[PDB]
Formats: sequence, C-alpha cells, structure tokens
Amino acid sequence: QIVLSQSPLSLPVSLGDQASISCRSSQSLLHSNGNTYLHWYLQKPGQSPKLLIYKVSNRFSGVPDRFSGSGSGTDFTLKISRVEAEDLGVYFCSQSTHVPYTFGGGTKLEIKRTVAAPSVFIFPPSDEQLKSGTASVVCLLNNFYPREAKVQWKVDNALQSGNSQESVTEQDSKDSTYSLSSTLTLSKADYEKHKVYACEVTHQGLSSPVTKSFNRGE
Amino acid sequence: KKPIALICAELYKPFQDLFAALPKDCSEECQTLFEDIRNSESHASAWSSALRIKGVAYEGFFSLTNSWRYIPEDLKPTLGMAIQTVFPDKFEKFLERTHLHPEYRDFTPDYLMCRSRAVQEVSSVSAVVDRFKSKSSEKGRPIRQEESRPKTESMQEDIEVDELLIVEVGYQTDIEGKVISDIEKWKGVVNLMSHLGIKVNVLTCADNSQTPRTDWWIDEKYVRLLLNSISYLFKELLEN
Amino acid sequence: EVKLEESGGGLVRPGGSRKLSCAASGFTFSSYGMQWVRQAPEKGLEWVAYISSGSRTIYYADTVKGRFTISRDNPKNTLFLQMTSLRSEDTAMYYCATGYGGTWFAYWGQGTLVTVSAASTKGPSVFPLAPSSKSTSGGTAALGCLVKDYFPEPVTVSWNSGALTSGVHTFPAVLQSSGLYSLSSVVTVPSSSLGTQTYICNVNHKPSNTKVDKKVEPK
Repeated sequence: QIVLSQSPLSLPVSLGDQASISCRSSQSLLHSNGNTYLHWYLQKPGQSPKLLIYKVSNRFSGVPDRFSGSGSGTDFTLKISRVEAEDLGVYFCSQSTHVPYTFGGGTKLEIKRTVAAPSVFIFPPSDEQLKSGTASVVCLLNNFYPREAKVQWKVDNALQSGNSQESVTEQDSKDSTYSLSSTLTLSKADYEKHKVYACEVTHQGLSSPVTKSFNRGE
Repeated sequence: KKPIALICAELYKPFQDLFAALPKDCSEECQTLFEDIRNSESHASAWSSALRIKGVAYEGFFSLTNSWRYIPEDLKPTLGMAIQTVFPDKFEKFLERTHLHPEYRDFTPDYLMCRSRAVQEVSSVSAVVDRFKSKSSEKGRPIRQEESRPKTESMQEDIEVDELLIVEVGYQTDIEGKVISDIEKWKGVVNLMSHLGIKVNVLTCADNSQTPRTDWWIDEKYVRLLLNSISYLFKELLEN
Repeated sequence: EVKLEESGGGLVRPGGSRKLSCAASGFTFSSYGMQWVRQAPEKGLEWVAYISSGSRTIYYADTVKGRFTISRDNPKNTLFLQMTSLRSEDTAMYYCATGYGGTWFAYWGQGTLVTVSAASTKGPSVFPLAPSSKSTSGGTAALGCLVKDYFPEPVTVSWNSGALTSGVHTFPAVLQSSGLYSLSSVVTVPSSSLGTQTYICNVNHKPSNTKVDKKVEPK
C-alpha cells in the first residue's frame, strides 16, 4: 500500500502565524494519466472531515484562501498562511492515485496560548456509588496549557497502578486550554481500608508538583 | 467415391447462402477459396483451403454479430502500428522496451480497436468486455481477459485516456487451449503496456461445432450457415 | 446543495451483519463514483470501498475484502454497504463520500455509528461529583457527574436542561475492559451560587431509552 507520512504529528501555532504540514509518500503519486491525486482534509472536532485541497494544489470551491498546497512526486506540503481560531483540528493528507486509497495519520493543529497551570480538584466517591460496592475517585485538572501533564494516584502514600484511567478534552475553541480527568476505581472493601487519597499533578505551569488529597473519614 | 469438384456441386446452395451473408470482402475471399477447393488437385490442398474458409467465414460472422468492421488479414494493423498512431508520444519508449522482444511490435490480433477518440474505433471498450464476461458467466463459454494496469493505479473520473481493445477469436475444437494460448502470448504486451502507462484490454474466445447453437459468439442464424456449408464440407472431404 | 445522508448504523454482535445506506441529493448521483470511509473512535480515517458510477469498477480495503459489499441503486439515488462477519475492529463511524468529479472525498455525510460488540445495551449509572473545599479555587467551585457503565455509545450530557454551558467539560468516554463505557462531566460555577442555584446533570442514553436527571449538591 502507499504509506503517507505526515510531519509533525502535532503543530502548535499562534493565531495569525503560518503553519506548514508535510506529507511524504512511500511511492510517487504521479498517475499515468498525468495527474497527481494527493489531497488535504481538515477534521474539526466532532465534525465530519472537509476537503481543503485536491490534486496537490487545487483549493476546493469555498475553502478560505489561507489554505494552499504544493509538491510533486512523493513530497507535498499544506500551508496555512495565517492561522485562525477555526483552524483547530486534525489535518489529513490522502491519496487516490493507487488502490487502496490511503490516509496519512493526521496532524493535530494546536492553537498556541500563554501557559496556564491546571486548577486541580478531587472528588471522593459518592455514598450512592459506595452503596453499590465500588468507589471511584476523580481527580480533575481544569483549563491548562500546554497539554503535557503527569497525574499519579497514591493511597496512604502507596503509588497506584493498573486501577486508574484518564481522559482529556479537545482544546477549547474559546480559551485554547485542555482539561483532564483521572479516575481511580477501587472496590468498596479496598477503599475503606485506607485513609489518604491523593492525586499528584506535574505541569510546567506549576512551580512544583501539586498533590491534592482528602481523608476518607472527613 | 465422390470427386471433390463434385462435392462442391451438391453444396452449391449452402455455400451460396454462406457467401450471401458474409461481409463483401469476407465473401469474396471465401468465394476464391471455394473455387480453389473445387479445383483442388490434392486432398491436402482441399483440406487447407477449407480450414481457411472456416476461419475467414467465422470472423466475418463475428464482425456482423458485433457490428464491427471485418478487416482482411493483409490489412489488419499490428500492435506497433496502433501504438505509433494512437499513442505517438509513447512510441519511442515502446520501441526501446521491445528491444528484447521485437516480435511484440508485429503482433496482429484479429481485432485491434481503440475507444472513439488502421485501428478501428469502438464507442465503449468496457461495454465489449462486459458482454464477453456476461456470456462467459451465463453460458459457461471460455474466455480470457486481461487489462493493463500501472502499479496498483486506480481508475479516475476527472480525465479520459485513450485505450486499446485487442480481440482474438476462433472456430476450432480445442476452445480452452485457444484462449489459454492467446492470453499467454499477449501477457508480456499487457505487462509492457502497464509499464508504458497505456491502457489496453485483451479478449480471447472461441467456438466449436459442439457448442449449442444458441450459445456461440456469433448469431445463431450465422451458426446454421457455417454448419450447413463448411462443416458439412469437411465431412464430405473425409468420407470420400 | 449536495447532501449525503447515511443510515442503518447501530449495534451488531460479532460475526453479525449490517446494511448501511446513503441517500444522495443535490447532484446527478448516477454520474459519479461513490465511496465509504470509516473512523474508529479517537483514530484516523480509513478508506473502505469505492464503486464507479455504473457499478463496473469496485475497490475494497484489504481489511474488508470478502466480508463487505458495496452497491448502489441509481434510480433511487442510494449507495449501500452490506457488512458481514463483523468484528470488534469494525466498530467505527461510517461515512459515505463522493468527489463529484474525482476520486477525492469532496462531499461527506454526517456518518453513522456502527458498534460491533456482544455487550448488552445498558443505561448509565449516574453519580454526583459533589462540590467541596477540595474542588474550590478562589471564587470558583467545580462539580460534576460520573456517567458509569453504559452501552453502546451515544450518551448526551447537559446541565440544568442545557441552560448551563459556560465552564462545562464533558470528557470523552473510555471503553472499559468490561465492554461498557464511562465518562464524567464537570462544570465550574461561582462558589457563591452553591446552596442557592440547583445543579442537575441531564444524561440521555437513546440506545437504552434512558434519561437520568441527577441533582448535584454540596455534601
């Protein structure tokens, strides 16, 4: 199959700056009919994809003119001359010269903004859930930038593993931040054998790792 | 017991019916050949003539059935001629890549057509391929078919390209062997065309006298004409 | 205007079968090739199949060969995908698409979600994430709802019947090893409003026809 290699995997860019996304093909995309079927798409969060550029450099009707494409053979580039807030999302190249039609892996365009340290909150399990035999403890990292963050759970200073899951929002269309939930799930029996529940958060916006903790009985 | 000249006498009416239905040039060739049989001095001579009539008549009826122009063998274009005239900008590369297999330039199919832009014109190549595949799939008639394809290229909807259709037909007992040998002969060209970026289809098919009359590659009306004339003649030349 | 509208998605057991349809309008459907593309949740785009205008030329992704069949009905302006021997790896949003003049994907439908799993349909358990001093920062408090162990996806979460939208973060669901989904929704509000404003997370899970309204209070 034709392999399309996009670079970079993620592209932070300030509003108003240019962005350039590379797509490299494992073989030439020049078709024997003389056309080169390399195309560019944007998928905004929660929406279906949208064609931007077809056959290397043809802007699709109605696409804003800040988008353009160039290249030949195996080396292609998508340029956004001046990034706008609506350009947040994942950019894909794809090719239809050869069967199977194939896509690049996607380049996530991230709107750059000033560093924002997370606000860190913790939620003990509800009595309703404990009545059912399980205890989920939620640690919330709210409205932070950039995305890189480390979250770990300690129960009476013992580091937990294999019993927590984490989820991250897409970059917020308005304030360009992320939020992250980390949920620790223990059995009710396990939960009641321990006192201190703590979430430890590392983020470059913080002067030092922040531990948010509560005491079960309290 | 019957002399050959005399064999041609009894078959006067079936062969008149045959000559009346074939295309003009095809009819004339068969008519000359028939007089060669009538005036045959040897059995080998009369058999060879008949074999030729069998192939030439069948191809005239194949043309009629398909509304294609019957082309005498002497006027049939070669592959090299089609490339030079339909794909002139690739002819130089065609020559270079045929240095090891120059016989490819002289390959002369029974039919050598191109999509409507001495190569004949056909409005749709895919339509011809489909009706071949349909009859093969419906009546179990042996065909072979190959399409050139550069690398794993997809067909496209935003541009049209010239293409060739190469067809081999025949009337002979070993139908499977006919189509197997044809597609093998042309396999190297198809791969050549793939490398030149030239779109071609090759089709080969065959009929024999054991095929059900409604199942031939020619109209059943033409089957009765061949069976009543040439095929009877072959019986008479053997039994006498 | 060109519009493609997929239907036929939903829940299928592994090894099962499903037929998708795509209704095309606003252009002469019969003159153009039509395509299917899919996207597994949180993953990239994967082409599925192509069918020429007159159905003579059909291409398939290698991962669906022998299992999926693409077809169309030009008089009815409809494209079909017949899916068989389905596997969990086929769970995805399925889009129909056309180039309206080429093999690129110029127009896309909104997609239809196909979930392949033997998990049984189940509405969520919804638990409060109560505001406390441990969820307060200055004049702001966070609260939310844990939406646990529902199947299949689509769940919608709103707050106060949609009136509360500022500061709401509804996290993507995580597929758990049980085969069920879970997520949380959180919102930050003025701490001054605790005890005077009622906060209710409304959770709607149409696959199970369940709707939960959970009021979230200080504990």
